[PDB]
Amino acid sequence: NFNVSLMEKLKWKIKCIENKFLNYRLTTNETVVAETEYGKVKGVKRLTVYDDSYYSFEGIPYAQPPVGELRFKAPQRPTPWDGVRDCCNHKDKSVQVDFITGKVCGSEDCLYLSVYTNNLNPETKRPVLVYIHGGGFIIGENHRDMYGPDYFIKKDVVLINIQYRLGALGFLSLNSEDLNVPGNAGLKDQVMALRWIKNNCANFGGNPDNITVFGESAGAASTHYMMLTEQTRGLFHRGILMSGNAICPWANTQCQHRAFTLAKLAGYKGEDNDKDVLEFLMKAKPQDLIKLEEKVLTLEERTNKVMFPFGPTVEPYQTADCVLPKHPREMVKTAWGNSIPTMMGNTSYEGLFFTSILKQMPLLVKELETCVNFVPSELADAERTAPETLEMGAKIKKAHVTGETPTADNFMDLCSHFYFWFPMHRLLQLRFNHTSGTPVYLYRFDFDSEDLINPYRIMRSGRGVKGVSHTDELTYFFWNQLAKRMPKESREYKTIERMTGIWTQFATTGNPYSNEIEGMENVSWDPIEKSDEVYKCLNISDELKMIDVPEMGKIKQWESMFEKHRDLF
Repeated sequence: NFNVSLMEKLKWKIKCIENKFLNYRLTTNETVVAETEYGKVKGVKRLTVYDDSYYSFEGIPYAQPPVGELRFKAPQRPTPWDGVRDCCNHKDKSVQVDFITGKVCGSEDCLYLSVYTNNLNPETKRPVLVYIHGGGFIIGENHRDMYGPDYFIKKDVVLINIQYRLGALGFLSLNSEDLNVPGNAGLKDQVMALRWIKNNCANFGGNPDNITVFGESAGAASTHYMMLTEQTRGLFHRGILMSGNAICPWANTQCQHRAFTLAKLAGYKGEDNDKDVLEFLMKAKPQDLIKLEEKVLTLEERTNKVMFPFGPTVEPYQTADCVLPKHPREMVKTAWGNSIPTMMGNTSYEGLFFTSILKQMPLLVKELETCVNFVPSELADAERTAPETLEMGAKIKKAHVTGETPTADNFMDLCSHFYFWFPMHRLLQLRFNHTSGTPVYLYRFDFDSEDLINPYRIMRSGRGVKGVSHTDELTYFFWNQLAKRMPKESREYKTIERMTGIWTQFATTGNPYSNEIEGMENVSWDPIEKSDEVYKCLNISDELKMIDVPEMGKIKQWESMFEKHRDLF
């Protein structure tokens, strides 16, 4: 659906080539060996364009390769090895459609994590930051051409980037208990990765009693799931949810009937029987399955804003490794993670991400005539024609439609709320009713540049588009192959320092404020309180300023849809 131009596909190909050379220039001859529970790993010292250095261990397995009869199943612990495992190169990413070339890439053998640090033997054990990548549960990787640790390793932390199964391979779900495919395999991968980290971070200079998990978009929903599930109780100590959480409408789906659909797409002939469907899918070539996934959702499902066919789901029966036994809103009520310091935030124009989609499908803007398609599914009737549904839609329309007829920008603004701000609000309010009183801080990422970018901008055809879109903040956390060395006085460089600085500060203390961070001098960053009528956030632009969340007025209008159904809010 996001279709990259020929011109950009070519610029990408040359960038990939140029990056092979840069990566070579930045690899040193110093290798090093570290211990793990499962055996020795050999890493390599790497340099950055800022002339910093760090130790790099990639391709550390945290589970058995989920191949053969392990396909679709929960991850199994990895087998120990004698000798030295080479971790001087990255492994394959999870099978997925390449977000730029449109071809399938990756491998089923993808359950790896990577560990980075500027010092393997620090005087004191360091905060460990664990990044879970986004990508709608269908794309993404921990490759350094996408998520390089180059900025974070300026700081005295251990940074770990994990992979997890994506798409149908990670999120197939079948009702039949005998089959042992309850769903959420990809989240169970994350759980098993977190367990490896808890039990191994000390070997890399990390403090197992100060672990922070963070992620953006699907990675933020993942981080939230990791804070909700009983499987991980007490495993880590801070969470950061960047542009997403588990109660976002895109973050979960009841996809139990879609395995049959995928099989039928792939040529299955027979009855809709879980067992027969599974055995067909078990023998299919993985790339074939992943290639067809885009065709799974029905017209009605897409109209109703179901975004992905396979994703996190409520597991239909309980198993020892069950991650999601109930709907996430119900899980919030009991979540161990409600009681750890938490930071959440969004960009200042999230929905700008949809620019190119509106270009391809301009009729989409007509949905704002009544806005019924954006009424939360729990409240809307099946056909979205009921008088109450039109009334709800009218509330949304008044919040976002500027003039007599809706515009593209109106649609994109509405999207920021539907997909991000409203679920953030619902989460905060729900959590406030079930927490030990531990602090939540909000940020709003509001720094716009075209001088330094990341690959999502190419994926969304957002080159030269002004405004701070979904994903734009990643540029200031992670090196990627489109980046370049910025002057220390550049606003971009300062923003990298600020973002990695605040994240590291929060990781260390559970409080994101520090007067040691340039620009944070007249800043008093207080956490949100249950009694607060209006949220305050740290707005991050060229300056750091505490403000009332500008989106609050609209958020309350969305909330008003639930006036006669408060139990569902």
